[PDB]
Amino acid sequence: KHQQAVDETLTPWTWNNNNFSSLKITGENPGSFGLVRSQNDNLNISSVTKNSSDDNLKYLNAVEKYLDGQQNFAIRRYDNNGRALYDINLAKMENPSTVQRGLNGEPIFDPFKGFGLTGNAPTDWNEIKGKVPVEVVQSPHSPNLYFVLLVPKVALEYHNLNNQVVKESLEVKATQSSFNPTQRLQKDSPVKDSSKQGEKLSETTASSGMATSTRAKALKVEVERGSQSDSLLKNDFAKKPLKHKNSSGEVKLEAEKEFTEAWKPLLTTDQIAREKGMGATVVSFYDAPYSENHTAFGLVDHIDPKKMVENYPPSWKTPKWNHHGIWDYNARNLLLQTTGFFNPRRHPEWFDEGQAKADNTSPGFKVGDTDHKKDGFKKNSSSPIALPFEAYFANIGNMVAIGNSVFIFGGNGHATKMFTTNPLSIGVFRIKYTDNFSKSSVTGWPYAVLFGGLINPQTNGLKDLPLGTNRWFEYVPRMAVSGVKWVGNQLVLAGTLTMGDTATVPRLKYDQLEKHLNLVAQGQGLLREDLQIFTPYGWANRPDIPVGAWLQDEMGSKFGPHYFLNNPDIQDNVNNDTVEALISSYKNTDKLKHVYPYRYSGLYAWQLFNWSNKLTNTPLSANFVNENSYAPNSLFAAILNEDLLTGLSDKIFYGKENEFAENEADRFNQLLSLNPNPNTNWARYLNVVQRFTTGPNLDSSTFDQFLDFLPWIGNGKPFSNSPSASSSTPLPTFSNINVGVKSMITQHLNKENTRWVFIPNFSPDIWTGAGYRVQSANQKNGIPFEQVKPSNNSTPFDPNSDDNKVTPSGGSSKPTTYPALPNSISPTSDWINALTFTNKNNPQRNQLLLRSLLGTIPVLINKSGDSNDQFNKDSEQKWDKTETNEGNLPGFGEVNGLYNAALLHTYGFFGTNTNSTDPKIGFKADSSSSSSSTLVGSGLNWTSQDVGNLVVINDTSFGFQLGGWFITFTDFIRPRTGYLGITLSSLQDQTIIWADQPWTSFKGSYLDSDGTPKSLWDPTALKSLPNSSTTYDTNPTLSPSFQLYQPNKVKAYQTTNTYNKLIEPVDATSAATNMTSLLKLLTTKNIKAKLGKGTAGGGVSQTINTITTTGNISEGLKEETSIQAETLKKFFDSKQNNKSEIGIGDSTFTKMDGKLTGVVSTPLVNLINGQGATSDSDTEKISFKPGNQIDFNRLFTLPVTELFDPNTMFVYDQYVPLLVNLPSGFDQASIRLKVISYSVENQTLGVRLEFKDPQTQQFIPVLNASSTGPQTVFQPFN
Repeated sequence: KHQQAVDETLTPWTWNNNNFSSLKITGENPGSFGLVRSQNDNLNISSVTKNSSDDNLKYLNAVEKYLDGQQNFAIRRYDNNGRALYDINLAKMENPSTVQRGLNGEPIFDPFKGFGLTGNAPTDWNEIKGKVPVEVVQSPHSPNLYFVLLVPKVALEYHNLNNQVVKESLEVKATQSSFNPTQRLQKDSPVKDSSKQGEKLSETTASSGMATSTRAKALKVEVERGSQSDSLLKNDFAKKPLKHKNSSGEVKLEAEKEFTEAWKPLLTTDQIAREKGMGATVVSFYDAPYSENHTAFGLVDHIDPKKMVENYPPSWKTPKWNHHGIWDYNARNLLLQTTGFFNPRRHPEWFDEGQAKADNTSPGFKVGDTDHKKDGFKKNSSSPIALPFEAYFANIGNMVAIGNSVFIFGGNGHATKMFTTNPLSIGVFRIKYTDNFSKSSVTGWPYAVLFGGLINPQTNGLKDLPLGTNRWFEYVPRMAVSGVKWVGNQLVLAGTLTMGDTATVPRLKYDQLEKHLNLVAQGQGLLREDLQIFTPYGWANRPDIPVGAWLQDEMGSKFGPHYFLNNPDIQDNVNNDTVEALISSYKNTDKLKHVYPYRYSGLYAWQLFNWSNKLTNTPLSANFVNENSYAPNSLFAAILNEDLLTGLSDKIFYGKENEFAENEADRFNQLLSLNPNPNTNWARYLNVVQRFTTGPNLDSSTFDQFLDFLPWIGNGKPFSNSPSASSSTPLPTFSNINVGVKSMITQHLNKENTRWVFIPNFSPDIWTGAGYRVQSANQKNGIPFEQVKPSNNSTPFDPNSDDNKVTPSGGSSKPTTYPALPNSISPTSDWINALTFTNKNNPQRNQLLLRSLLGTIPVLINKSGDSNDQFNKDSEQKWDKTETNEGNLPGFGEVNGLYNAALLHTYGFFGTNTNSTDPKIGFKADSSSSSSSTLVGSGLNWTSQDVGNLVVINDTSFGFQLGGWFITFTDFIRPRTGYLGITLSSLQDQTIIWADQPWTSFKGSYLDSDGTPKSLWDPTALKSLPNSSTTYDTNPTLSPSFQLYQPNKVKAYQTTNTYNKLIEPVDATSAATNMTSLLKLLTTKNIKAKLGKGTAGGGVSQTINTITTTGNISEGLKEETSIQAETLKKFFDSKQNNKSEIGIGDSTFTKMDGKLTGVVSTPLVNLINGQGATSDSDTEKISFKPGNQIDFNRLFTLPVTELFDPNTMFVYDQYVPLLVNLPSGFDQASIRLKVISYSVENQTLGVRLEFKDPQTQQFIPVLNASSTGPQTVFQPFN
């Protein structure tokens, strides 16, 4: 009854969620603990029915019971050669036993007899026997100790569960009517309420003072507590003089009406908590392979989701709200935007009742009361952040043993990921084992608290990324964990991270909602696009202006100094006289704040800089955290603090400082930074991140030059388009260098970044890029104010009007406006000395890098490909006329920070790049008619969750498979200066690159014996899309990369002075009707078709050959002749034929026969599945001397202790040839005999034969030493 004899029907496999296939067992008894599975099919989970009656849980238990009788799993133990020894299958173990311990808790063990067994099965055996082992980790200090990760059989078959139980968040109704993306979207802008105009903010009365002006006085925001239990004496922030459009029923966000067939998680956090079998379990076990009783159980601990949820910030109990409170609530609410910092509507995966609470109602604070001064008071909530099935299992995987603790960092979330869901690891789980691992304690800490100490100096690449938080942890980082590994002596956590929300940071002017549909949908939670969409016309000058100040200038005529359509040209100067009169004239107090009449405004960069959760030099510094990203939008690797992780307490105690104010009066005088009270401990968790990386070690404009240098996986063509002829030759997508015209440097705008003390040995002259604004071809050194916003009733803004002028004490009334403004306001604008005019930003640059490697950056489409809607490049695209409409720069609706036409060219949408016959797909900036456009995908289906397992390459480098690219971090551990610090190896198998679910061909990455990292690919294992409904329908098809891009509609572009002013849109709610042709291409398959792809390998992909000098871009970083960004563009261009020299290249491939399921890795070998494990040729001549052949007299008569060095525990060099048979003329020094056990009394000498491996000069066990193993006992004729 060899209960755990190797079952040949089982074969290795890799779990999708973590990419574990085998654990490399180190130490005295090396080998591997590899996952192993039954490969029976014809399972129909369809057989298990749901009789409406009882619930999801009732259905699940039934599925697990079904699968219990169908599927089979174990973890088999392999010897150092790769040969299987024993299986250990929990379901088929009849008599499982816990290990016997001492009084100290130390297990009872003899190296030969094995473990002492209690004969009692481990705790909760009946629930846990049926669970599937998905990960094995070995204790570093304690020997024979290992840890198994168990998940329900259901967690595996998650995607195959009933369509009505496991569904997508995007409702697709069975209608063959017509496709309108905006149909689900709330697009009707708010209107003036009339009911109460007493809710409109008041001007200040009065106040010698030198400067004065006729400009409309500041608006006072007064807040006074008074003596009332439920009411405030004054509460101006609550004042809402606007209201939702009334279509005989309000145009507002209602979860009841909108989510009729609402997305809900498989199980609530409490269900997973209660139902022992439905959760992940970690079982501590013992293992000595060459011993008799070789397997024994230890400690069985269930990973309670409630243990993580307990340690969430108190901010998270009320996530439909934020520290800004009621002013921001009404403002977002009215603007048909999601409220809070983590709204169910945006991320329902984390809410127990999913989409059911997907609105702004009941935020935990009184809102919309009949009397506004009763608003903003703490009321009852029913919408906290939790950890449902979906998000929970996404956080199950990647476990590491550090000292007396075991940590679970989570997986890539693929186990529960749907096309419209983003389940991710919210934090770390830790089982703290005590008393020789006889006692345990389970706890969970969210990443948000562990990452609180994040500051710019920790990174060496892009700076000011939205990863900052505050006392109320409003930034909620989540991960698609690659792994946690030791890179040398440093603990690295890698994968992809969810940055702060950057694309919804700007806020619209209450009327501009229907013109800016794409942007509205991003705030609405409908368009799950994390990238910044460039639709700036409609933006309000500031996102922080309260509703009371929105109707000071309704007609617009006054250019409302308070609230107006964001335009950096009509912004005020920083001259003392301007500031003195418009700002310092009004002074804020204890009970008063002012809506200043100083004209503030700026583009993307500026809006983000002031209202995003940017990183600074101080932690918990973000006064503004807009929201959190939908999908992981950043590459991320971080050196963690082992001592903190192991040291930190289980329960984290927050203080009143982590809680939102109980009323708008307390809230009014909130200090952003508060000192933790001595009874709390929350503060101690903030600095677990010592350092971090986010990609290559480049910043701002310099970074863009690299973005171009890298190619697109689908094409093999770079974003640069630099290889060539003609003067109408394609321009780069990300760079500004040699694009447009070279403008001249002067006019530093704010923060007194003056200098001028040290002038460089060159002219710094900045290129405008594409979509620039020039006075004349001759005059390209600034733009006179005369190319001004002439907005209301075509009556231009007059800069010298009484209100737009200030006069100091003495006279001569001068205007507040600027005389000249920068030569670009396009998405590709990069003005170093004009933040307010810059659109290009690091938060976008970061996303763009991840997204260019995933190759999923969207393109704006005007003309489809169809016979009557074409784009003839030769005629409609003039690369030299970027200044005009012939440059086809949208200037509205495109991805911010890039030139759409160059991206389209790169993608081969128009041109020979992808299709040999020009697909003629593009954007025509038309001077004859109103333009109707929509963003579309590239045609690739890679997601930012397509994160493979972590591979340590050496004591200073590591990497992982991110989509089709294998990224390696060379300059993270010991960062070499002048080196870029990234190596990218692209996949070659096109059938995978373009595939519908491409990451389903991925079967893990592994570092090979040769030294290079390799990745398993199996295109036969590519999962096809859900089902060919009808013939194959007639509407949109949800794919992993599928997005719900809304139509943008702009007026006809000008023939001359096109991008002098911002591009003006018009209503587009209706516009979908004619885009039938284009709207068709919102579905991946259709673009794949037009590009000549989709319809018609299998092996291992090795990375590019890198050397110590590889990555040395120092020559390109020199600021000798040109500014850093220019010198790098020149350098990259010179190195275009040898991209390999930098670290960019095509990963070489080796063909393999049959389906690849995983690898079995022992310190000696990596065998794909169980490829030919052979006996070691080096040791084949070494063997123990048979019992009879022993001398007996020589020092075996006298005590055993005399045969080995007590300090070292090795048999003295002299007796070694007495016990082992060696080939004639063998080096005695290349073999050793460790004493495993001895009995002076019983005259027994237990040994293990070790041999110095010729490759690594370490001793390996001579597995062929005995019939049993490298172990044997020597005893006199007994």
